[PDB]
Amino acid sequence: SRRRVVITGMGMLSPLGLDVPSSWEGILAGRSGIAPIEHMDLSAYSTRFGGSVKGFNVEEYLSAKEARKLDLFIQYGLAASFQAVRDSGLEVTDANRERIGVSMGSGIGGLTNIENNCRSLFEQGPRRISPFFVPGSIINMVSGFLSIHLGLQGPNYALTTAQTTGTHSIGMAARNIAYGEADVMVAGGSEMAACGLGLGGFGAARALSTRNDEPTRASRPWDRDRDGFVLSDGSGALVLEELEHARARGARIYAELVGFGMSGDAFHMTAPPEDGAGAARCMKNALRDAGLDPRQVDYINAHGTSTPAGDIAEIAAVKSVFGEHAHALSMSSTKSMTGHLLGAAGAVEAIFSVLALRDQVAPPTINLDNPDEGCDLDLVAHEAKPRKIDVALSNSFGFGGTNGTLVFRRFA
Amino acid sequence: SRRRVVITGMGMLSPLGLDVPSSWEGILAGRSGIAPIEHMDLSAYSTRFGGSVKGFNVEEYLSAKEARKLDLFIQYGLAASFQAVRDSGLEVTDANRERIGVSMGSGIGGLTNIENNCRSLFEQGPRRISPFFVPGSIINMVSGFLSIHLGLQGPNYALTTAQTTGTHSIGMAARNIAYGEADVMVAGGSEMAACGLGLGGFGAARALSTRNDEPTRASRPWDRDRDGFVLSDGSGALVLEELEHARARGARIYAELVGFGMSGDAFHMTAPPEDGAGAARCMKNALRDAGLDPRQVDYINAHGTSTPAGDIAEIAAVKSVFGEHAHALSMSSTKSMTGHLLGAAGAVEAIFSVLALRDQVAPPTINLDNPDEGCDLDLVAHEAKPRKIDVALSNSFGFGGTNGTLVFRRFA
Ligand SMILES: CCOC(=O)[C@@H](F)[C@H](O)c1cc(C)on1
Repeated sequence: SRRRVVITGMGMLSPLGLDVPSSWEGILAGRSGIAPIEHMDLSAYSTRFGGSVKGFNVEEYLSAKEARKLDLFIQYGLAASFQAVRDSGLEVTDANRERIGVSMGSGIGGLTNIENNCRSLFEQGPRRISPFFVPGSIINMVSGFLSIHLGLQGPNYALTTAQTTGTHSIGMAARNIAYGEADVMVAGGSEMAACGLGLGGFGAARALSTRNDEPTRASRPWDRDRDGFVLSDGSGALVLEELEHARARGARIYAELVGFGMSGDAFHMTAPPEDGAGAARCMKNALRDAGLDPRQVDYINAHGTSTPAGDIAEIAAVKSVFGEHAHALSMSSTKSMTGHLLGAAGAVEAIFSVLALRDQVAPPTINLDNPDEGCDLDLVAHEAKPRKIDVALSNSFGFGGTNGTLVFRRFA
Repeated sequence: SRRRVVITGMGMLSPLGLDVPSSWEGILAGRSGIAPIEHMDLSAYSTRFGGSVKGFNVEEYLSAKEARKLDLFIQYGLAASFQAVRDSGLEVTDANRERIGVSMGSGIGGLTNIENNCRSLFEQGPRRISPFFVPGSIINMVSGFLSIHLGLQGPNYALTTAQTTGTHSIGMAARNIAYGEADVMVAGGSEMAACGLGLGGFGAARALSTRNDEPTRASRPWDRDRDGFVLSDGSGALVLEELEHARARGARIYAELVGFGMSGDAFHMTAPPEDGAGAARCMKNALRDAGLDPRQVDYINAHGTSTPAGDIAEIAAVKSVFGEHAHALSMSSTKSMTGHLLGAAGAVEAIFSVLALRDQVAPPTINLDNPDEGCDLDLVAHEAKPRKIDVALSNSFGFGGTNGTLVFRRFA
């Protein structure tokens, strides 16, 4: 048997806002967070826009001295984690600190720092590399700094599964609680890949939208005029907690995490199979883990990246899994508004799936002006749809054919 | 209910050899794999040596066409993975491919490829970044490419917990099998951080030995004249398999994986506490997980990095956990010969711990000429020690205060 896992705290930085409620207000209003990237000469690049975090003040979280040691993606992950722990109301004590851990991940980690230290090495040589370069750029330092700051002695680790990172981080933290290795975990992901190397790396693969003239219309999942993903920055963190632990302290419970699925496509390094076979196995595994029939699903937060092959693969997977229920559920891509936060995508989308359950509303897929061939599901085009949602799924698909699915249920 | 996990296949690249048996022959002979680095001009660097893989032929494993796209850390992790799968004798079929997964991690991933693309960006422009830059550098692509080449459709992920990565990867993969999420996992880690950014970055932190004039004597764990770690490259992979699955197919079983522990120090971003409290908590978790009397432990493969603070913290932790039995067990650091493979250290050292069980021999700590104050255990100084080993423990400790311990025992 297995313990039950609930969500008692959430925290976020996104292109829509510097916390959860601001971001969520943007989501339900159909607002875009996408804009031309500032303070960077992107003349030579084929994409000049993305989803930046606007107005982030690290000194709300860290001293200027500790902030100078840490890449932006670590700053973002710590901001989301501190927000989530504050939101949970949890009091860390000597009686519980060995039972509270962290799994905050990243797909790409400290590209900005790597770029800046490369500049020093190439121009001046290795004596200009920062002493804090390695520990301030490695992906496990959100988990590391968080544990140090709050005195958390439970399982401490970090996943890096590309665009699936935030989903796998949350799912595996839920397993740690369900199987009694922890009572509380802070889990999610963070990303800041808007450097030359990030825009340039994805651009070299021709993976990005190049709709420079209308950045807010670039991210258009399932639209016939889509031309690749939009790169975005930010973080999401959830406090996962064992149910009896949450009830005993009078925690506010947002939702229950009832299932987690993983699978591998074993197909291609960057493209999914056209029929979404791996995404179908992953969703079936998550529903089996939850003891739910596909017909019980009400809302899917799609991966929905705005790539030709990815968006159509997801439609095929959902039709395969859900059969005569495939049109009854609502499925939307919040990446239509946020762009693609890579390893933080699954974290901010798990939060949006939990809020869909709290507020009984499916967020819109904006920009879905002309659904592509076979994209005939309820994709919540243009505007939020109030509806009944008892069960919400969140999907992530990543490079290497790595798949994750989370299943959330209303808690009463 | 929780299933038993055994080791059926192993594979390795190390500074001592291009496979497991050649590496283990070096270990038992007390041979150093450390030498001046040949691949680059390090005259401006404070450290000019390390543990390189010598004479690696990627065309024993991969087409030159595909090898050209992949960072060395991916090539190394695929080589070790292919070895381990072949060594296991497992045949991947439609009947079992959904039950076989992979968790190969890395501390730093494709830093050489990142540095080379950064050089292209800065000297030429973004149009010269490789289209393969992202999928050929990101940490999850050992798991991804292995899954694509062998058709593994089970859990597909990667950990990044700095110098703890390989141990965490093996333990979490064993929990996947224990809890029924998979029947087989390939797990371990790979690292190739020996580029200017890596040698420069660890150099800037003054973390590295600077014994340039005597490289084979630089790594000297618990020796009074130690002056930091030696950076080394390579990979370890193990095939983990559920016990009844292994028995059913008549697999050769090397040993049983009976315990796994994790803990966070919550102390310091890079420094271990002097008393080794987090390391002690981690070992105690692992011993309780394995259902053991601590007096059953016969052999410990230490982390043993050859840092002043790390080596003495590990003596303090072993004394705290084992009491008077601390004087009966044997403990050695194989990093005395291999150097520190960072995220691959825990993977190669898990393999050495399994072979200590197979061959009933404690590998030596070479270079231990003058044990430091309080370093008065059996540290197997200079020469391999044949002895009874029923239970072997492998420890790792990393940046962020992240700790892992694996417990292996003989299987009859
Ligand atoms: C392009 C993909 O880059 C990454 O994933 C980087 F973050 C790099 O792997 C890294 C550098 C350091 C130090 O730690 N990790």
